[PDB]
Amino acid sequence: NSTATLCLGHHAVPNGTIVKTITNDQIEVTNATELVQSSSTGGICDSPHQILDGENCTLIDALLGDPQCDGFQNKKWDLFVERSKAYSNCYPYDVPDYASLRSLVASSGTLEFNNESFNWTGVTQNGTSSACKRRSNNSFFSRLNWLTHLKFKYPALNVTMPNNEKFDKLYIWGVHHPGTDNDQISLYAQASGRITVSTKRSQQTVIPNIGSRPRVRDIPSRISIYWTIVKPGDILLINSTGNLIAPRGYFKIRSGKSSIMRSDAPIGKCNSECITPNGSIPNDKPFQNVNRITYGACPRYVKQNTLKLATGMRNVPEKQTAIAGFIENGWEGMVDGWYGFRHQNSEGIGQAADLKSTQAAINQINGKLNRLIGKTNEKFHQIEKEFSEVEGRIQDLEKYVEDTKIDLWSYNAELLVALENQHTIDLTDSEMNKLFERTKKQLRENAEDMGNGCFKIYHKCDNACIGSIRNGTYDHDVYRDEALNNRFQIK
Amino acid sequence: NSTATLCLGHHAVPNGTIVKTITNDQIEVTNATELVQSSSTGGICDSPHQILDGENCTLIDALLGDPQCDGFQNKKWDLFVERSKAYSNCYPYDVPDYASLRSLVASSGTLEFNNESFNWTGVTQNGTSSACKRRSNNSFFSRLNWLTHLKFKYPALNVTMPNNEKFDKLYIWGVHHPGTDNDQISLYAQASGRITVSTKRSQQTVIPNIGSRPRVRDIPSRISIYWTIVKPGDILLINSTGNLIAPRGYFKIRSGKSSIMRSDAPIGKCNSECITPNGSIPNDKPFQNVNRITYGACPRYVKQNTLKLATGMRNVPEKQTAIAGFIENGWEGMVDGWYGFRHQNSEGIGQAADLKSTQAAINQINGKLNRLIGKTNEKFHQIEKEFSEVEGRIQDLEKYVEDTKIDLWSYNAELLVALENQHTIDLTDSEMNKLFERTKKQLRENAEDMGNGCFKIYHKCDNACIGSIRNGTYDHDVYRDEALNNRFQIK
Amino acid sequence: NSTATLCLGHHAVPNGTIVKTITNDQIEVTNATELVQSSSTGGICDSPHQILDGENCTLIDALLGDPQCDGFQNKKWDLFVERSKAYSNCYPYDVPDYASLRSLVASSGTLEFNNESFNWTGVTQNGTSSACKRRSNNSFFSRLNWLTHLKFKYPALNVTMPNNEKFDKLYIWGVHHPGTDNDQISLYAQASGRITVSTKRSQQTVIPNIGSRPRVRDIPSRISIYWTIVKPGDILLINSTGNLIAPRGYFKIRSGKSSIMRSDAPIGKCNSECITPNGSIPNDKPFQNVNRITYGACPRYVKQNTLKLATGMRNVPEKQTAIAGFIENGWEGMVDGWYGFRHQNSEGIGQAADLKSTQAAINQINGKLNRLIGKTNEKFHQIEKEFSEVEGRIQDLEKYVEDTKIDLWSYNAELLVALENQHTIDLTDSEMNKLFERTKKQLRENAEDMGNGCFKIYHKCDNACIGSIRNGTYDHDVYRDEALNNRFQIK
Ligand SMILES: *[C@@H]1O[C@H](CO)[C@@H](O[C@@H]2O[C@H](CO)[C@@H](O[C@H]3O[C@H](CO)[C@@H](O)[C@H](O)[C@@H]3O)[C@H](O)[C@H]2NC(C)=O)[C@H](O)[C@H]1NC(C)=O
Ligand SMILES: *[C@@H]1O[C@H](CO)[C@@H](O[C@@H]2O[C@H](CO)[C@@H](O[C@H]3O[C@H](CO)[C@@H](O)[C@H](O)[C@@H]3O)[C@H](O)[C@H]2NC(C)=O)[C@H](O)[C@H]1NC(C)=O
Ligand SMILES: *[C@@H]1O[C@H](CO)[C@@H](O[C@@H]2O[C@H](CO)[C@@H](O[C@H]3O[C@H](CO)[C@@H](O)[C@H](O)[C@@H]3O)[C@H](O)[C@H]2NC(C)=O)[C@H](O)[C@H]1NC(C)=O
Ligand SMILES: *[C@@H]1O[C@H](CO)[C@@H](O[C@@H]2O[C@H](CO)[C@@H](O)[C@H](O)[C@H]2NC(C)=O)[C@H](O)[C@H]1NC(C)=O
Ligand SMILES: *[C@@H]1O[C@H](CO)[C@@H](O[C@@H]2O[C@H](CO)[C@@H](O)[C@H](O)[C@H]2NC(C)=O)[C@H](O)[C@H]1NC(C)=O
Ligand SMILES: *[C@@H]1O[C@H](CO)[C@@H](O[C@@H]2O[C@H](CO)[C@@H](O)[C@H](O)[C@H]2NC(C)=O)[C@H](O)[C@H]1NC(C)=O
Ligand SMILES: *[C@@H]1O[C@H](CO)[C@@H](O)[C@H](O)[C@H]1NC(C)=O
Ligand SMILES: *[C@@H]1O[C@H](CO)[C@@H](O)[C@H](O)[C@H]1NC(C)=O
Ligand SMILES: *[C@@H]1O[C@H](CO)[C@@H](O)[C@H](O)[C@H]1NC(C)=O
Ligand SMILES: *[C@@H]1O[C@H](CO)[C@@H](O)[C@H](O)[C@H]1NC(C)=O
Ligand SMILES: *[C@@H]1O[C@H](CO)[C@@H](O)[C@H](O)[C@H]1NC(C)=O
Ligand SMILES: *[C@@H]1O[C@H](CO)[C@@H](O)[C@H](O)[C@H]1NC(C)=O
Ligand SMILES: *[C@@H]1O[C@H](CO)[C@@H](O)[C@H](O)[C@H]1NC(C)=O
Ligand SMILES: *[C@@H]1O[C@H](CO)[C@@H](O)[C@H](O)[C@H]1NC(C)=O
Ligand SMILES: *[C@@H]1O[C@H](CO)[C@@H](O)[C@H](O)[C@H]1NC(C)=O
Ligand SMILES: *[C@@H]1O[C@H](CO)[C@@H](O)[C@H](O)[C@H]1NC(C)=O
Ligand SMILES: *[C@@H]1O[C@H](CO)[C@@H](O)[C@H](O)[C@H]1NC(C)=O
Ligand SMILES: *[C@@H]1O[C@H](CO)[C@@H](O)[C@H](O)[C@H]1NC(C)=O
Ligand SMILES: *[C@H]1O[C@H](CO)[C@@H](O)[C@H](O)[C@H]1NC(C)=O
Ligand SMILES: *[C@H]1O[C@H](CO)[C@@H](O)[C@H](O)[C@H]1NC(C)=O
Ligand SMILES: *[C@H]1O[C@H](CO)[C@@H](O)[C@H](O)[C@H]1NC(C)=O
Repeated sequence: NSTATLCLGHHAVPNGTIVKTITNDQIEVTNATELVQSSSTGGICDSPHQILDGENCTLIDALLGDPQCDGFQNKKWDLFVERSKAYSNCYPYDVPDYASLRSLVASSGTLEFNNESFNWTGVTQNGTSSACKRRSNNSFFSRLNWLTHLKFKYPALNVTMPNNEKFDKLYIWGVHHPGTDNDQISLYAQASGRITVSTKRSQQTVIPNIGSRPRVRDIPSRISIYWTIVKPGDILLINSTGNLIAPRGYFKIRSGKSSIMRSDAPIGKCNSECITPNGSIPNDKPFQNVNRITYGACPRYVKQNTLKLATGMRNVPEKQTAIAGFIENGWEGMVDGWYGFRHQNSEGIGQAADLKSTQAAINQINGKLNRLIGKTNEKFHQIEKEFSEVEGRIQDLEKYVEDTKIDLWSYNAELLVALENQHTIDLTDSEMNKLFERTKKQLRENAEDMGNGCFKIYHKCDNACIGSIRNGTYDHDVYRDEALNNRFQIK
Repeated sequence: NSTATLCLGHHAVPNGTIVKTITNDQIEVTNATELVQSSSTGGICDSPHQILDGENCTLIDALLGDPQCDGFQNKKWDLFVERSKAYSNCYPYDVPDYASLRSLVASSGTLEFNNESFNWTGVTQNGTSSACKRRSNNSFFSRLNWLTHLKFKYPALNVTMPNNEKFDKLYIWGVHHPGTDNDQISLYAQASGRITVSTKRSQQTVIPNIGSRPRVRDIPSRISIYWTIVKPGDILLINSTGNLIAPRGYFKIRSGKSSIMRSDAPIGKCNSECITPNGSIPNDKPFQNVNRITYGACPRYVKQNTLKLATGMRNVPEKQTAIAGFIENGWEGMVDGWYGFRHQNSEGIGQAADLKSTQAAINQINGKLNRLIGKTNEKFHQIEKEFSEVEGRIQDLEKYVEDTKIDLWSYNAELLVALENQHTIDLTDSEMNKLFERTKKQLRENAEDMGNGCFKIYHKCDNACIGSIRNGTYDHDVYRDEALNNRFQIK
Repeated sequence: NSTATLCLGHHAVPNGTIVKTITNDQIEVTNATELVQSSSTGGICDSPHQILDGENCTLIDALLGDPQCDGFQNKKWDLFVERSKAYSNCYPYDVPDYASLRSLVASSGTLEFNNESFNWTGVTQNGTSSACKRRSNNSFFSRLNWLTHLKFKYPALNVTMPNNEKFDKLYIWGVHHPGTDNDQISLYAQASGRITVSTKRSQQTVIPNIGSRPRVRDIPSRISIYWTIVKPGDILLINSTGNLIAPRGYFKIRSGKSSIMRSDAPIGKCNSECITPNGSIPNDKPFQNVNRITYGACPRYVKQNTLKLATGMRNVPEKQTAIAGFIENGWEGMVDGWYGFRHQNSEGIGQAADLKSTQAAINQINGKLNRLIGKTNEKFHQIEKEFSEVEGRIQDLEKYVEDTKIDLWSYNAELLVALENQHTIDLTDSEMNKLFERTKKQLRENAEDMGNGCFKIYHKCDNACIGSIRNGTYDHDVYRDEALNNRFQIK
């Protein structure tokens, strides 16, 4: 009657979410946000990276100049996309260390080609084949020059091309392995012999090996492809007596952020920074479980399919009914703040949100969101992470490196979220405790702690009086005489 | 006389253990558990993984079919164990990229072999040697076919074997390098010439090189071993004019969780999930310092030989003697709880454990144990981590990858244990503080804090009264008049 | 008048430093220390590691014995330093897998060479060239022996060298590729043919390839360099009919902590444990941003250029003026302690530092400094991390491994510093709170909390009385009657 009650409390919601902390495997909080990206739209967005869709062509087919790849001449990319349907449709070939040539062209990001005038005096140039049709005519790789005898002579070639440019030159060349001794003589006028391609700093010698291989598009012969990089001030020398598939010039070789990806995802007219083989993915979240193959500003790949970051305090049911405070009890009816006051006095029972404490909690949570959301880092050309052939040692190491990396990031992600969630529970608990302590200090000897998050105020404390406490302007001296008389009375 | 004392406290033990936290390099707690496995039984348990003990045979010798390895035909394994005593006892051979063939067969996990009928018309089959005895008779590798001239002719071989199966085929074949020109002619009727083994997608040409090597089991010649994998719908073509050591068929090549390990540990009849070269190790702990080479569900390798996880609160000696509470003081005599009450009243001096607070602490500690104990993850075929030969670049990278991984896990382990131990000290301190605070709130104006973890209760508080406080049913109003009179009296 | 005031507080400084914690991106503390080393002196200190400055010689040139490298014979190193100005000045050569031979010699750490007496009966030894002058005379690599015909005969060589030592032998040898058929005959009396160098466990066959390469120091021919390691109990066999560049003996091959580094930094007479290409760096700090290439006891490379570790409490401005305590308020005038007391009584206004709380904070901060400062770990030979040529697959993997490692350490560093800084703020806040709580408990019913970190003491409390509180010897009973009368009076 001659007293009032003031309770300190916090909000609660009817639909909380479970998160993990250091203390609890499962604790319900008022709200959380997902930190693992697990979906893609399923398309690769054509912006803001320059995409080159290989369609039916591998990068190596586009490099050599398979007729169906003619439209790729001189093009550049940030990301070359190779399709599973891609197929070769020219003379059958192989590339010793195919993976390396693919990688180095991919990383260079350009098919720019400059023709050069080699001196092929004494031989027939521009050999063609029915296995490599261009506009329904017998043809050959656009960037290569099939040399054969002239008037049944093939004089020894000893041909030079200096690099007088200020940039490196990439030369692609080949050796023809004929199916039979008959074809060797028919083509090069004499028995097969080695090809030597050299510079001041390197030498490569290749021996043609005559023999039938299983027919590919009806051809039992093969071309083996080689490459040579020539520095400024160095000189290419080509030395051969037959079987040379000659370069027509050089590719520019650049450095930058280009790569290549295997994917069947359609290319869309849209804008997304992070590309995976499954399609582009949003990069707001710090982690993702879509694909360990990525290009661009991407979330880091982890094994988890979900990691929930708490964005609110512990969610605690309201106890069924006298008003009561935060001790084992949240307030579902408090909707305009996270913390606040309930009172009972001469004028009724009321509630008010505390703005300061609410904002302190929200600001800290927004702070950690700002550290974690929209802060992905870019990666470009990396290592391959899926393999179509069995290879042993090198592949074992590539796979182990990647597995090692993923487990370490998955661990970091698990620990980070547990630590942050513990900190969020701690900081939100702390704001409640601080509010209660501040109030206790204001009240001095005029109130007692009832043990339920409420004070029994031992004087008449009307709406303005309660407001003075909430506003931090309550003068304990004004009421102390009244309060002491009420507290320390014999009953 | 007209008062009582109620002290809040916690247990202590005479034999505490030192752990590390974020705050302290060394702090004594009541109990701890070891998180680094540092011993092995010294034997490899034959369950639950399928173990194949190579005995005197390497995997490659068992593959080729060295007579002493005949018992291995067609066997499978999860883990092939190669012994240091193993030795070859057939024709001397080498394998270019031995490590890769070993790895790929190891990972495949099967020696299943299917014979095929190759057409070797025109040559003598089944050549043998005194260097490869089988049942005291001259013999040869079981899976290989040594072809030699027939009637002093060796017609050119051009032999095909299509893969019309729905699975890949692994072919193992070889080239014989004779010791002398005499042996070349004696065996193959003509001067040495290249061997070409091809498919639609690959080609391998090998040149026999005649010459003496140092004698091995009295043989100066050598066989070099090669392999070819043939896909469904592809075709093996073998083309040769001498020196061919032919396949008799193909190996199945499978994918799964198989590997190979070098170890001299005996195989025992027992059951253990984690295998190391030192023997099987228990996998209850999250870390281990036994060996960085592992197979199965294993603790992670770290450099530390011990990491102790606190499983109890700070251990604090009892001060020598009036009762006293937890302030700089533990209770060795409290044995039925971790926290509790001591009192002095009209009826004597008593102690009671507080079950709730004790269980809260124990449950949280059991929670972190459940996260850390018995939760190891499986790894299977990885990379090699010990090397018998000097190799340079590739080996440097294999070693660096592993060193990198171990240092990162060792760091994670060190930080994890420090963080968890800090949290355990914090949570156990917290339960003590909470118990004291709850009691303070119950007592209201009827008691004062004596500063030593005890309350001076300013009314007669008999055994039932004390029990009411411990049980949370104490009604402060019943005693308030008495208590206020005693507290606020002029003396 | 009949009362006193006692305030609890902590120091503040006029020049605080901003650090990052888990709670705050930016919080000012009284002091911090830098954990990332970002400068070098710019010189490589010649102590305590044994440094070998290659000057104009690569390690491989010093190994082969280019005349300008004669002074390097038989020398050892912990770190061989290769200079960008280095150049070859003998016969032009290449080394297939140059990187591996460089690495394995580097890691071995010795050029110790033992001559052996090979039986080269039937040929001319010690061939020389004007391209390799020694003391103005035609010469050749010191460790190699250029064999040519004798009286226009080159008999087949078949030469043996057993390893009867208890250590491994490293043999370096070569093949001469002549510029023309004329030179082949002039030098070796017959058409070129293979060289085979073998042991019981290995074989290497190399084919000389006649032809012009672009002239290097006027020479169109080349030597290709090979190596063979021979175990105890094994035997080297060299078999050749021309073009052999023979070994004169063997190199010791050792194991230990040696490496090689590319750097143009001058060598100084000074002592530093950590070497980078930029020069030696101090190793007090746990991290560094100078270079990811390191040798010795070095801080770990991270991407951050600064990480500041808090070494003091939150720095909080003093509020402008009655004395006041720590609530939103630090004391710039407290200079002999971190925490303490201010009082107002009958005898004036005074301040005293609290030694215990100050020392508790300082000891804990010194503890974490001792864990982090001067505790670097040693690494020696690793992998290469900069590349002068484009190579593809292997280089992609080397770069990815290193990028992976650096990002993981950079993450660990960021989290470590945030966690430690949070802990430092927490522990320093805690000492303040504990001091306030201890004081509150001493005062019992004789004082009230004014809400600003101060107590109103309700009795006359002169300088000695205040001292008794600070010293922990205050007897509340002495003053309780006076204090209760003053507190609970009607006004
Ligand atoms: C070595 O053996 C090879 C496999 O037996 C063989 O290749 C096969 O050659 C035949 C006959 O030339 C091809 O069959 C083709 O014959 C008719 C001719 O009218 C064509 O119109 C058809 O396209 C038909 O396919 C096979 O296609 C071919 N098989 C493979 C797997 O390539 C080689 O010719 C033999 N080598 C030598 C030098 O004789
Ligand atoms: C090239 O030189 C090789 C090493 O000198 C040589 O190998 C050696 O050959 C001898 C003689 O054949 C072997 O000695 C064996 O001789 C008796 C003959 O009754 C045997 O009963 C014994 O087993 C005895 O060991 C050596 O073992 C052998 N040494 C090595 C290291 O292999 C080659 O024969 C020479 N090559 C040519 C083509 O002549
Ligand atoms: C294959 O072609 C090569 C390049 O055209 C050629 O090498 C060049 O040879 C010429 C002439 O021998 C050298 O020129 C030198 O000639 C005078 C002779 O008095 C010297 O005094 C000078 O040093 C002058 O440089 C070139 O230096 C050389 N070019 C290169 C790039 O090496 C080969 O000789 C040809 N091979 C064959 C077998 O004929
Ligand atoms: C590299 O080119 C040279 C020519 O510049 C070739 O050498 C000639 O070879 C023919 C027969 O093949 C001989 O009749 C000539 O006498 C050689 N000329 C000279 C100047 O020596 C050489 O064969 C070529 N090498 C290769 C591997 O193709
Ligand atoms: C691959 O097989 C073919 C036969 O199918 C070999 O070619 C024959 O070689 C002999 C002499 O070696 C010649 O007399 C024949 O004229 C060739 N036959 C045909 C049909 O061309 C060939 O030598 C084999 N290749 C290898 C590398 O062993
Ligand atoms: C390895 O050495 C042997 C000699 O020990 C060489 O074999 C001789 O070769 C010549 C002609 O080159 C023949 O006239 C002899 O009959 C051979 N001697 C014997 C004992 O067989 C052989 O050529 C050498 N090999 C190489 C690759 O150089
Ligand atoms: C939950 O948290 C997120 C992140 O702060 C916020 O965007 C979202 O609106 C919140 N949801 C509710 C219902 O408050
Ligand atoms: C790719 O090849 C397929 C199959 O021949 C063909 O139908 C399609 O038109 C080709 N696409 C392009 C873009 O050339
Ligand atoms: C992405 O593709 C990979 C590889 O095919 C597949 O494992 C994964 O389920 C895909 N993820 C999504 C979200 O589509
Ligand atoms: C602010 O303080 C005044 C003065 O005591 C008080 O009457 C008023 O109700 C307060 N306003 C609030 C709590 O909104
Ligand atoms: C110490 O802790 C472990 C793990 O909880 C427990 O199994 C063991 O019994 C404890 N020892 C004692 C003496 O309490
Ligand atoms: C392995 O070889 C040794 C030495 O010859 C022999 O004593 C032993 O019986 C062999 N073991 C088996 C299982 O064949
Ligand atoms: C296991 O074997 C390794 C390699 O021989 C050795 O370094 C280590 O001491 C062994 N550990 C134990 C516990 O036996
Ligand atoms: C439980 O509460 C009752 C009622 O006050 C009390 O008398 C009794 O002793 C308590 N039991 C305990 C503490 O075991
Ligand atoms: C700041 O901290 C460092 C590390 O403890 C200490 O050496 C230095 O003297 C301190 N500076 C000041 C001004 O206290
Ligand atoms: C290194 O070579 C340069 C350029 O020829 C020369 O001037 C210098 O004397 C050489 N230095 C040494 C130490 O031989
Ligand atoms: C060290 O050298 C590297 C490579 O040249 C350079 O990136 C870096 O800026 C240098 N750092 C310092 C502190 O000199
Ligand atoms: C220590 O305690 C004594 C006894 O009460 C007190 O008078 C004295 O001032 C204290 N000394 C201090 C605080 O330095
Ligand atoms: C092929 O070479 C001929 C000369 O035989 C030349 O005229 C023509 O330009 C070449 N074809 C090209 C460049 O497409
Ligand atoms: C070896 O070939 C012969 C024919 O020369 C054949 O009869 C026999 O089965 C073969 N030996 C085997 C399969 O062990
Ligand atoms: C080169 O060989 C000759 C014999 O022709 C020998 O006398 C001399 O010692 C050798 N030169 C050396 C070892 O420098």
